[PDB]
Amino acid sequence: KSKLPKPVQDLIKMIFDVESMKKAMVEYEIDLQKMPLGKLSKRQIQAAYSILSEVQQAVSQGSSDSQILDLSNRFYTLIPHDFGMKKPPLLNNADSVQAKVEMLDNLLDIEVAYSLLRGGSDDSSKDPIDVNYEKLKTDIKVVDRDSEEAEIIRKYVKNTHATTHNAYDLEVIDIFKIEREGECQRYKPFKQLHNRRLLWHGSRTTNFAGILSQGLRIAPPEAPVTGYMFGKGIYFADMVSKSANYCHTSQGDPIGLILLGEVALGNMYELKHASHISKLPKGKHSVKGLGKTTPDPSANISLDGVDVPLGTGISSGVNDTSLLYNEYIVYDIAQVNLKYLLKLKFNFKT
Ligand SMILES: O=c1[nH]c(=O)n(CCCCN2CC=C(c3ccccc3)CC2)c2cccc(F)c12
Repeated sequence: KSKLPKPVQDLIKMIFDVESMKKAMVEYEIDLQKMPLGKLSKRQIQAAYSILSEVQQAVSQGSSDSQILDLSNRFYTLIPHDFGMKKPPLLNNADSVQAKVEMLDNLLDIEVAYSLLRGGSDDSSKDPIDVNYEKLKTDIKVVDRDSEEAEIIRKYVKNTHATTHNAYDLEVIDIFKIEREGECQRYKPFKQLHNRRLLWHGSRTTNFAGILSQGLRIAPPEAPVTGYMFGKGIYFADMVSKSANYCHTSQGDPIGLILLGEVALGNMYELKHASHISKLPKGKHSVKGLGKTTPDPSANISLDGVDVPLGTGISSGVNDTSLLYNEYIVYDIAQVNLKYLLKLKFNFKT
């Protein structure tokens, strides 16, 4: 087998884990002995993103009441749900509309995972951890633990474990450093941008087969602008936990992968409520959703010209808002580059 460090091999295994993939599919409500995860077409996946949008011209301009439901079963025709039986959410509603635009986000990254594990390995004369790892086009060094740099990480995780969702508690198992090919280069533009940060990205595990081969991405050319709080960028927290709930770690799979990304923020569009932008106005390089908890400015490490806000959860002064923690959003893919991965046990509670 691979000379690959054992944390790496094992990490390959969990992100290329097909069973898992259906697990998540079922967690949306998918009917898999209707539509199986060989069939998941990027084809169908984007044809239904468009159906989510037409339902929001519709619902946001009053509309033919009956068509709203036609658009709804159109949707359901296209993505089989094991409903199974209750009564299905008929898409007159901004709420279940993004409920479903989250699902499709995941089927995207899941199709990238699933289609990925049918390229190269019928081998053998390279082996199975080995083939998956190369098709990541990424290099995954094991960060060495008792060293200062793993400790800054864990200090980050620590101080930014939130003030409210302190039930689970967190714990770090492996610190992977990461290089995807070429994204040093594409990021070069933003290399010297002002105002530049280490922030968090949690995702389900079943997504990181696709985050490693494509980086984080902006949403499809068809995905509702209205499906995302801040329209169609890429999303980051400073608080470890605002991101860490996004992996969807239960008691029956409490291991989570979180990213650390360097992100070229510049001048932040400050915003307390939602804002369905496509478009960032001139003079503005990022958005900042304003939270009532910031990490403590009294603590703000800056290594390599990037800031790192490993600061305990302090009240900002901002009560006026729909967000409890900050978020950051960028509208160009190159405006971020991935630095670390973390393997995390979500250690639940009593
Ligand atoms: O760490 C975080 N991770 C997240 O997942 N979200 C939720 C928002 C994600 C919105 N998406 C944008 C569209 C996606 C996509 C998927 C595949 C292909 C193209 C786009 C994926 C995800 C976050 C939201 C706020 C603060 C955060 F820290 C996160």
